[PDB]
Amino acid sequence: GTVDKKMVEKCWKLMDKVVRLCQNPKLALKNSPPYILDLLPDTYQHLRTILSRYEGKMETLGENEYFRVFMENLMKKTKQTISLFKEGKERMYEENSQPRRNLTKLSLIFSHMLAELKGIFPSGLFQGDTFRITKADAAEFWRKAFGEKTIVPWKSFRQALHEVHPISSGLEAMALKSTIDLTCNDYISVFEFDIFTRLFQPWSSLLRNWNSLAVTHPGYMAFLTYDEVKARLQKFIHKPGSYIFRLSCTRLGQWAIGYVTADGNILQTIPHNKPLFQALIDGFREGFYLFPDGRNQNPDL
Amino acid sequence: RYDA
Ligand SMILES: [Ca+2]
Ligand SMILES: [Cl-]
Ligand SMILES: [Cl-]
Ligand SMILES: [Cl-]
Repeated sequence: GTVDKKMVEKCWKLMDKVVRLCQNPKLALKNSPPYILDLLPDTYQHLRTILSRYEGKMETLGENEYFRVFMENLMKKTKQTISLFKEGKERMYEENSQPRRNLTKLSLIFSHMLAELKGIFPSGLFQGDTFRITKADAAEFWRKAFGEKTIVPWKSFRQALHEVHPISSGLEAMALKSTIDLTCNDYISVFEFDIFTRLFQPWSSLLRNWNSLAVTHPGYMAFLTYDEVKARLQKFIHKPGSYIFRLSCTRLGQWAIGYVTADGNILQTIPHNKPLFQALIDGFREGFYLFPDGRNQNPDL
Repeated sequence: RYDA
């Protein structure tokens, strides 16, 4: 659906309202990524940069498939967050409450959304048609299936992927969608695809990798933040070698692995130049990564 | 934040 200056302004107002709700001192938000208090103003700023780059050619901007999807989603997510406060009431202020957890997941979604927007409009101009996917075999798949498209409906992505990497069941497809659809808008962007295919490389065995590392691995934590990982490993502080892992939110495309050390500290690191399987095997051997989510059985990869 |  076409976007004009007006729908942007309406989105900006909804964003400001979320920011006012999230400023309540009772929430006590920590200034640490993802931090909704900086994410929303930052998304507004980048939207201003985009608008600026399209002055006198708003017609072009308004018709861009990706931009229309993005704005529709921004409106949906901001309304969702407002509805969340309205329905949760005081429950938003109990850390550990389900509605507060819902807000944290939203905060991560806004983080992924801003990273996506910046990836597709670097410097404020659309460059989705030339987005560079990092793994060569994944870039080939995307080109073969979708040409230079920036975004595709989930149904169309699933069908295309299945032809090269078989999906075994509907519930597997829904778990896959949950993993790759970072912006939670039922479309898959070339940026989301690049993220997933970096995280679950190598391409030759993509869905076997994801099934092993995420679908059935007790250590994988979907839509979890740095602070949540520190809180979750706290219950295992006297159990060195307890560990979990998740997408890094500031270095999208990379894994953050948290673990309990011998001296009872919780560290988090992002492996350098090594796919997850190898990071897990190496850390298993060294005794860092032994008990996924503090459990006694660790998958043998 | 992230260490080695
Ligand atoms: Ca998406
Ligand atoms: Cl949840
Ligand atoms: Cl290097
Ligand atoms: Cl167990």
